[PDB]
Amino acid sequence: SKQLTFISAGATAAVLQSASAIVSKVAGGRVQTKTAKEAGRHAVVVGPETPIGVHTAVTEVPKSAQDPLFSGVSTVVVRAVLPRAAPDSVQLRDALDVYASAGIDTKEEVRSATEAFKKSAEVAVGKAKAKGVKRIVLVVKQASKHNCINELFKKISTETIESAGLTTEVVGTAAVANQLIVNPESLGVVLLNDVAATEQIELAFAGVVGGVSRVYHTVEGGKISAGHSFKSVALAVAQELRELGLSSEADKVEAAASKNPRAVVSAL
Amino acid sequence: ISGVSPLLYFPPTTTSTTNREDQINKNTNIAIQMIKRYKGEVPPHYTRKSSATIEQVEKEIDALLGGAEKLRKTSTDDQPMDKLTLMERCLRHALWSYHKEEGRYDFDQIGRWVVYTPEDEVKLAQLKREVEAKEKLAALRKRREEEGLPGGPVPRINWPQEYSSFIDREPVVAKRIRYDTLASTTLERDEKQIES
Amino acid sequence: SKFCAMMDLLEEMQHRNRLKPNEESWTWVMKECVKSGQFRLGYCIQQVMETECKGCPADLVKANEANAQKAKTEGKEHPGHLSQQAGLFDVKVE
Amino acid sequence: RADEVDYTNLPAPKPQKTVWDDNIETEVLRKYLDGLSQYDMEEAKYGV
Amino acid sequence: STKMQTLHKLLTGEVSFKNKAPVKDCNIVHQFGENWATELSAYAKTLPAEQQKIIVRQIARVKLTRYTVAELAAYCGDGPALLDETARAANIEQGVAFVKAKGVEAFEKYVAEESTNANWKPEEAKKFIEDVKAKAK
Repeated sequence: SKQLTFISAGATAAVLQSASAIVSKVAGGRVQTKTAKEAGRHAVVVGPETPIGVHTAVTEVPKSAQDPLFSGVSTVVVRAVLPRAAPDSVQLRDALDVYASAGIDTKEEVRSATEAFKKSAEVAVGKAKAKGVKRIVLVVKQASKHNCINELFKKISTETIESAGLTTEVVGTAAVANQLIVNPESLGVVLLNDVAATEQIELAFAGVVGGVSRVYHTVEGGKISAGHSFKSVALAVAQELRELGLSSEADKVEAAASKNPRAVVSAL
Repeated sequence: ISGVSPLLYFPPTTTSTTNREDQINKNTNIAIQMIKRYKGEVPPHYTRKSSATIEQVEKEIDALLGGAEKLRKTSTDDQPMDKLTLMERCLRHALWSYHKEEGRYDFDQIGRWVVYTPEDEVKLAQLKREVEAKEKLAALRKRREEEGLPGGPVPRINWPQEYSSFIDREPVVAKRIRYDTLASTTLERDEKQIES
Repeated sequence: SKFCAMMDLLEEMQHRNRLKPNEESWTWVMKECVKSGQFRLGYCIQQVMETECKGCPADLVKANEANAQKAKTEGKEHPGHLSQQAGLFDVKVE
Repeated sequence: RADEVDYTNLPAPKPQKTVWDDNIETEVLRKYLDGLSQYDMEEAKYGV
Repeated sequence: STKMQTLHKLLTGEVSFKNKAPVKDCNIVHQFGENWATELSAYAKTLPAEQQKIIVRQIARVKLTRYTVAELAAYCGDGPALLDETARAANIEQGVAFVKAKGVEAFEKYVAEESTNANWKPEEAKKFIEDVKAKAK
């Protein structure tokens, strides 16, 4: 009757097959599992690549699935995601910086980027206020090529955050990545500008913590789970089932993911 | 490069099958999109008042100027011009401007019937270099394809030196990934669709 | 550079020792020019041999011409940066 | 027994600007290749 | 005594490098030495329990920091404890693909060159090449 929407973005067929087997075996057939390329609710996205229709890329450190190495850490990494066009078309994150060099007008693109950054900054400040932190850390790649997208990102994120009353500390990519992997307890909320390096950093943090599920906030309004490995996808499916209103099944999936990461389907 | 690295850097080839045709179709779609954005809107359509081909116009001009050859008299560049000279200059200037806009880049006549300003001479020289460079690049990129060398440019680097130079492998590995991906892609677009 | 060393040696021999280089020395220089691919020094040495010596060997001249033609066809006749258009304010004076 | 070493000192990674072979494909691409070299140097200096 | 104190402060994050460079395993190995982990572990035993636990945790995190961000993202998806085996399997698969692509002798030469560049012991390189060859057939 119900429906879970599976989005595939750069994920090997093995991961998708494992996710399908897990949902079929756990749910028992009560909720169907359809595949698509875009969704707004009740959606699990598999693979490193960013799907179409997501504007924020928040990720946290769930208490249950904390690795013993990272026990007690609490830092929220929110990646700002600009609207995604078709693979052939030029993405906004690159158009906004190349058209300016070429002299082409960049008004509509700037407007769209401003809207996306405002939404991401609102999400980040909400998370920071909920956690109680006073300052957030902006992450911008300091390459000369990205001298316009990051400038707008700072100009808008700092504006919105200061309007909300919190402080912002800008930093590069290498230093923040090393600090997040080595000493993450010194960062409460870290926003990431939309670049490939920031996506890799978010994935690295989501994996090093022990494997977690990344939450995507879409344009339509809602939360869709995201995973890239067996354990991450299992946790994402568990969270999705919990959202649908299944507690025991979600707990079983979470326990199976904790015990046997790569073979959860057989474990449970 | 101090510190035993955990992995050996094999080439980043993971997309074993990446047809050159698809790459040169994506390059062409991106090229068309950018050109459309830069130019703006395709201009409003215009309906011709009269029907005539460029070849017919050129033949008519040649016939018109051919009957007055005996009457036409040359003179010094600083001396006043004649009616025949003025007509010839105007007609040839328009004809060769149309030809250069069309694509018939015959620089020998364009330099004669269109150059009247130092800015004009500079523009012609810039156009003269560009066309020759494109022709040479196309020929070189066809010969290279015949030989089998990578389509994209390859820098003159000695990575055994770079590994020793840098302390941390991460930037060096990233550079190798970028250049190995660049050398495995064909930075070519379809210059039929672009010209169309 | 082998060519520079040999030319310096010839300069020493002729100027600071008063000994006229013979055909053998210039043939060695021409062979070095051909071997290294320097087809312009090849032309200069060819002219030198034609002037002082009793002509340049045909094989060396043909090899030098072959190198020059190969450079011309490949587009490496001159350094690329020299052919780049410049201007009054477009030249970087280091 | 005087000072031995400043363990908190790291010799900065001396960057090297990538040099491209001088062909027509480089003259046509000169601006793009220069941009790539600048990006490489920036990455080397900052770290990634 | 000074070296151990400086290393402890650096790992704890109290004191950073001169240029604020990232505190990676490679930089620490460059400065302090190849066996900094062993001497630091021996020194930590002369400290209270909390400092010992912090030292162990920081050493583990630094060891995890020995991979590039891309490698961690691709291979550390299913936990850090399983990172090493996943990375080894991926590297072995890459070796098998290279062997099937461009022969064996060229593969042997390439592995030797990379081991020279990658600071690998001859024994480890020999084991890796033997393992990939055995995986092929």
